[PDB]
Amino acid sequence: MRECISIHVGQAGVQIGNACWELYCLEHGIQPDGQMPSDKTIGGGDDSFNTFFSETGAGKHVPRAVFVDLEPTVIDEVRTGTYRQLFHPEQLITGKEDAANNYARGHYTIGKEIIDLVLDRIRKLADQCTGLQGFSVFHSFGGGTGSGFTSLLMERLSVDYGKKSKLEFSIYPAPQVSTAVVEPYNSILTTHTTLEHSDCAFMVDNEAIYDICRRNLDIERPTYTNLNRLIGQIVSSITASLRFDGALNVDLTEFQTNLVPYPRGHFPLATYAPVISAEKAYHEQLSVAEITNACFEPANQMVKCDPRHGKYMACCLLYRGDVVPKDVNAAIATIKTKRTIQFVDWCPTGFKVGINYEPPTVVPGGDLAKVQRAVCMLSNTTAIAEAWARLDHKFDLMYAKRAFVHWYVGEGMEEGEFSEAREDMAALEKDYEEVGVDS
Amino acid sequence: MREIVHIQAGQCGNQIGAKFWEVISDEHGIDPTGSYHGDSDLQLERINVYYNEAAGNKYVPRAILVDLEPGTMDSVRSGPFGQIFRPDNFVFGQSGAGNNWAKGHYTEGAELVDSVLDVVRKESESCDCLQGFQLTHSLGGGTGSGMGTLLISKIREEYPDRIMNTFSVVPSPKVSDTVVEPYNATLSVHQLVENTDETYCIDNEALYDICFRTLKLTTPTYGDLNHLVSATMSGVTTCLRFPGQLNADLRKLAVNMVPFPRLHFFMPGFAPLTSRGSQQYRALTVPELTQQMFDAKNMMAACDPRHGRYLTVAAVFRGRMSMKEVDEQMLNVQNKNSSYFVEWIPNNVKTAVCDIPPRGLKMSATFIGNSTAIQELFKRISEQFTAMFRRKAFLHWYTGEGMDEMEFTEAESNMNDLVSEYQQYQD
Amino acid sequence: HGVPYFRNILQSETEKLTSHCFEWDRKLELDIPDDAKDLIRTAVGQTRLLMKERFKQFEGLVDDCEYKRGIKETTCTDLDGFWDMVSFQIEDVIHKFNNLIKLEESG
Repeated sequence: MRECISIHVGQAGVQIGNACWELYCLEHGIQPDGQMPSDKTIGGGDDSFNTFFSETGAGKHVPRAVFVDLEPTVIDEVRTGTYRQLFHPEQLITGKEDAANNYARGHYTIGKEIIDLVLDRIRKLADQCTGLQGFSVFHSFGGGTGSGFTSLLMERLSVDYGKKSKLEFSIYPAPQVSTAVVEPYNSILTTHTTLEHSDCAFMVDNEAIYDICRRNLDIERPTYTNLNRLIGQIVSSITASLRFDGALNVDLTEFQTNLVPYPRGHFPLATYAPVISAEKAYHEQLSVAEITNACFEPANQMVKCDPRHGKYMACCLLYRGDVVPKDVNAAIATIKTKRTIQFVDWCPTGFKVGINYEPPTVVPGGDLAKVQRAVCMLSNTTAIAEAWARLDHKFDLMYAKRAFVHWYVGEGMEEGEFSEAREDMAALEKDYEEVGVDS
Repeated sequence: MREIVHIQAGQCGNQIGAKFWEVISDEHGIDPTGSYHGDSDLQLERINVYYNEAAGNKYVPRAILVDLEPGTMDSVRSGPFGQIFRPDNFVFGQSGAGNNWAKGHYTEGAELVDSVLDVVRKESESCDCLQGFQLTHSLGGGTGSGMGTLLISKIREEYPDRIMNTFSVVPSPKVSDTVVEPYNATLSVHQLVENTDETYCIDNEALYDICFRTLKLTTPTYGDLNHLVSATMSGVTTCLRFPGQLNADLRKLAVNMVPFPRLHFFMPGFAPLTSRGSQQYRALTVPELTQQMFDAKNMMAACDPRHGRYLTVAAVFRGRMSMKEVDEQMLNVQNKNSSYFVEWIPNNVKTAVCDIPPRGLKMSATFIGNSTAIQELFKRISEQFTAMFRRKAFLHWYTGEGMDEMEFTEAESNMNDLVSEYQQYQD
Repeated sequence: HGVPYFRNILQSETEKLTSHCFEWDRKLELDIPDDAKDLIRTAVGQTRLLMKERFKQFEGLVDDCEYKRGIKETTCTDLDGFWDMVSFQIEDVIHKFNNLIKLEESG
């Protein structure tokens, strides 16, 4: 038992948090009432679910989640949701108005009005935990709250509990469903202000998720519901190594131990496979070799990048369902022999396989088909720098003519910090291409 | 929860606001007495943004009838939806500015704006969280212009953090009288360069144009103009008064549209606009709506969008459409008309979808766009106002009211600066 | 300048604009394309709007300058400036007439 409370900030962060908590309850057999049925004690008495959930005096299980947002409506839906009795009112913190997709508003103007209350609640939750490894943060880059307040919380946690592994999840913007025009601005702002303080970030590519759930899921116009559904699915796929007894990524420090050998290289690639639509749920289940080849294919990758153009740094394989290890080695050898997998010389780190035998569940009535064997591959490659190349030119196209900066300047932060953030991102891409070249 | 205080000034402004309140009340299923006789709660989701309920389902609009002439509220309150407004919001002067900016802003403006601000504070203290103010006024009248300018100035002084958008009804030389109106219009726009965070330009040239040749009416009357501009703001505020994926409130809108502190003027757009002697009994398809909306024949600003480049634009669609073809037609428009969009602000095109269409049309689509083509109205204002300056046309009517020519000089300087800035951003 | 100059140019402008109006409505009888019909209609309607609204009020101002009747006094230079602001719109409308002619000669 090693507790890990989670902080959910921003509109998109709260939505994906709702989704992943619903799916956690589904897999763990926890009804919305929160009680623990005798027949639903999934885990064989293991407290690996007690890592995320806290049992009250009446046997009710309460998750260690801190739903934070500056707008009341998104958390009003949580209050009116079917899991209303699952979360205590103290766990959810509401603001009087959102940051309006403005980083300075979510960081400097209105963030400080509730940062103290959020920290008090977090400390209250942490004092009851004796094996607190760290914090998992869910937030959206485009959101003014989801970037500004996320950075403020990250800095506060680092200055307070800097020895804890602060894993993070982020939502990459996408032009089709872009919330605002100023998404590159606050994206780079939070990336600069959180690069040192964060531990390991799992960016979620809204373009990529939209593409995969448009193509494979047989939906022509996916709304937010399906997007956050799939994001919750992949988040739970990642965290299954923590929620159950396993062989790889058992603790939160292991993530940074395996995927972040050095700072600023903490943006590993995530991939989930197979994904099949509910309308075609009766298709043949893909074998281990097929699903491995699928997750190595860019079609099922969930961040828009080309790993073949890049250089792998470190790869780890997570397995859910009945998966034969010998078949795993066969698939790995096949992929290595056919697909040109390149590794840096100075880091001889290989491929790590951790198999969890619990099959993955799906939301009731959702578009995702039940699958008996699924594979989630986490790898770090310099190809992810293509995302930063998407962001930096999008930023420069407006910064050269200095657009939309009057809001940020008037909200109490100096203009020079924009140039500082751009210089930091230039240094980051320099390190990326240096690792890519020096190998 | 993000309630907006709506303020209407001037005779035309008050008429416009009353008609707009009536149409949106009809859209929300509100009777003249304030009770809700609709069918769905989707209109009730964000109904509190503009309305308040007091123990009887009587949704009183958060509207303020302000005008230095008491007869304007007497005429408005006699309408079908004129009595639904809160009686305390009726503030009227006893002297009248007489279509004068100096009297309507300096002396007679203050003696009424003190009470108006008292009313505004009374509404805001009862409002949990207020995001902005809505202003409708006619720049031709010297009363409403001065009142509104004073409102914006002292509101920014009191609430620098509270955003504000306004519906500026730009008059016309061919619509209204032309004696001292250019001076008042110049002063008004000079105030709006810095006082307002957002501004919608409504131009009477294109207004009469659309009301006459597209609506096929021999002699346009102010009632039809009122109806068209009210439908325009219905479409524009569809984003605020209804929920949507974009979730655009006032500050979200300003951030996603205004790229620079001084470039806060938008040109509205409405579709379809059919004459009431040939109105189609069918519904326009997506390509037809697209080619009608982006044409110059659907903008309430008398500006040629082909002359300039679209800085940031958004399109709000109401009705039952398959949005796949909507996104398709928008991307074909972006590819085809790339010369009319500035390339240095990526993703400056926006699409919003709504399910409740306006009455009389099952399908509708409204457009708001920030373009550099609006510099030409500043140019024409300059052509009028400099020609009246070089001869000091009736300047002694403003000197004797405590207003000097230094303010007009600062106004012309700011106008020239805005024209130059728009031209330099064209490239 | 003088006031009979104002009256003379006023009647000249009204006469030419109305002559344009008659030729436009006379040519509208043929099945010219709907876009051209709309443009011609807008032009003639804008001309008539300037007729009833601009020109009647402006001749009211000529009466103001002549009889010294009304709210306050007015001089001839104000009338000159007024003719300039009418003049940009008249140049505009004759330009629109020119483009209508160009469209007509093209079809």
